[PDB]
Amino acid sequence: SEVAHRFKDLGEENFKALVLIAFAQYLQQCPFEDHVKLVNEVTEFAKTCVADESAENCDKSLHTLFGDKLCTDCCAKQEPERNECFLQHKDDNPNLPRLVRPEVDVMCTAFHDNEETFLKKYLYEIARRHPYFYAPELLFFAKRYKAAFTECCQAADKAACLLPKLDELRDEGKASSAKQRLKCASLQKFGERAFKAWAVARLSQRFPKAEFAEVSKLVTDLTKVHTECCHGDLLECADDRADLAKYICENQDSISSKLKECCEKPLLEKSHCIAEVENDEMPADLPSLAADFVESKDVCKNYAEAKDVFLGMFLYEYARRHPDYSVVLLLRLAKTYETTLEKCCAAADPHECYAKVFDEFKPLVEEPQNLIKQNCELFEQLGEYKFQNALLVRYTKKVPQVSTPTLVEVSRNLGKVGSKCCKHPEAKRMPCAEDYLSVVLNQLCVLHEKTPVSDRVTKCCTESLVNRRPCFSALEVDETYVPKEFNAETFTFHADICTLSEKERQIKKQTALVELVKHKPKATKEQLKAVMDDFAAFVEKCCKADDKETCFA
Ligand SMILES: N[C@@H](Cc1cc(I)c(Oc2cc(I)c(O)c(I)c2)c(I)c1)C(=O)O
Ligand SMILES: N[C@@H](Cc1cc(I)c(Oc2cc(I)c(O)c(I)c2)c(I)c1)C(=O)O
Ligand SMILES: N[C@@H](Cc1cc(I)c(Oc2cc(I)c(O)c(I)c2)c(I)c1)C(=O)O
Ligand SMILES: N[C@@H](Cc1cc(I)c(Oc2cc(I)c(O)c(I)c2)c(I)c1)C(=O)O
Repeated sequence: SEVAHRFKDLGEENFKALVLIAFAQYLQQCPFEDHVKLVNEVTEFAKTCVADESAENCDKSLHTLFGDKLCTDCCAKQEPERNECFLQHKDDNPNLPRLVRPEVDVMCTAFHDNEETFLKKYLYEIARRHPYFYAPELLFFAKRYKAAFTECCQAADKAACLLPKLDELRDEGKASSAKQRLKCASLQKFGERAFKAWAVARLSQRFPKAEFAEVSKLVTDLTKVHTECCHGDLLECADDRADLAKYICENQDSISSKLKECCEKPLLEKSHCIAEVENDEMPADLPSLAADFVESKDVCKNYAEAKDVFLGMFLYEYARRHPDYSVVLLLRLAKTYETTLEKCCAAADPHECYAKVFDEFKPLVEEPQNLIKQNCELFEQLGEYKFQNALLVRYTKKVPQVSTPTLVEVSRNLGKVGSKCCKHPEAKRMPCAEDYLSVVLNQLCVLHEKTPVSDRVTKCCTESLVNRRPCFSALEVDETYVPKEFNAETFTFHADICTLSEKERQIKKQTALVELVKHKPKATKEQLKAVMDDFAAFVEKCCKADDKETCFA
């Protein structure tokens, strides 16, 4: 039996949580109650299989079981086509209601009146809005979410204790989702081979002292864990994630010094911990890379006898000595290395042909460096809000066909690079910036994939996982774009508009700015400020009031 094996390892609590998440991700539109029913049914059925390893239907596969239940065009089919159906029907932007939170004491009352149905509610909502959310990590946020309500609903003030914590979680939860969406995207659209180079390059940075073989073993287990979680096999994903966490801590000494504090904590915590660990200290005198990848006379021989192992060696060796290069950059270097060998090892005298492969890197290393230097200087010179606005105008012209809400969302997140990275030293800026930029653009890419409207976004998105950022950066203002005429329905007055927060106000104003740019693409930074300021003054006066709606009329 498979259901039992899992129930035993994950324990009932997690098992119920994971199954609930699994369904909420497969059916983002079904009510909360209905899902619980399906869970409990599945949960009981497994307990029998825990007692009777030979009971009825315990020989099934998690997919068939979960499949059948969810079925009480996709269902009219069978395993595995039937599963690939639900996976293929996951929505990255469901038409689901805005997730607002009632009055503090309101939530607090229900957190007590029923603590379980409260958490399942959380997991339910989060899973359904982020159909790819890393299940194991969700269990982490769930416990931290719980901790909040148990400590904050029992204090002098609550909306000063709780809320602040509910803010940080939503944010951290939004980054975790985006971060995991890129991993799923990498596996699916580009294959695991692509994901393996990625994890190899990154773990080698985190763990410079680990010998290549250890990094391989970790990349392997890691690829398995993420494949499962991205494929909807949550129960096994969690189980495998825990085994991996256990392996890491045991061999901790041959991996990284930073794992010490991580390893001493409860399962959920140390897994999250291991995932966020700082790079270990890099070893001192490491032989020059050239010696074995350029000067050696067996380069071409090793490339043929074992390309996969050799290129891996290359990535591993280059990454471990470059914690200052973004993962995507190291992959571009890896790729150039491969291209230069593929051609060189056929020509007359290979050694001469690829003797200058490092020279071809310089160009690829500086392009990222400069861009990061410029927008950090710009950042300081404008502040986050002003900074996002400049990106907003820049990107709106590159891809004017993209819908307003998306452009605002994406631009804002691209704008956060500035505050999130620039406060770091050059040495740590590029990996922070470029790897973060890659996550945001994946958002653009996945949202855009639903209802495509720009072949320029499509090309940059599907052409190469590694060049996306440079691809978007290179884009010139789209001239084939025809000015979007004035609607006005966009600015229909609404009472809320006058009692908004700073966050809210900036968002409307950025929405207004995109519409402005989509309307007059040939505008100047100067005349855009003019139209904005006047319109900002207009809304400010009309909010002064009297018969407001008459004012905005
Ligand atoms: N900035 C990147 C770099 C990074 C990627 C991976 I791949 C990784 O290996 C794990 C191991 C476990 I265990 C997890 O639960 C997860 I998620 C990732 C680690 I460490 C760091 C990121 O954090 O995505
Ligand atoms: N006034 C500067 C010009 C400049 C404007 C922007 I807006 C900017 O920000 C981005 C961020 C990303 I991410 C991109 O892909 C691109 I293209 C531009 C940067 I850096 C520089 C000068 O003349 O030096
Ligand atoms: N139609 C929306 C409400 C809405 C009204 C206005 I008037 C508006 O336009 C601006 C322009 C600037 I410039 C501002 O600083 C601000 I605040 C609002 C926007 I965007 C939205 C609804 O019904 O939901
Ligand atoms: N008389 C014009 C109509 C017109 C109305 C507005 I109100 C306006 O100003 C803004 C300000 C912002 I801020 C926007 O995002 C947008 I779209 C338009 C402009 I320019 C033109 C005609 O019919 O030709």
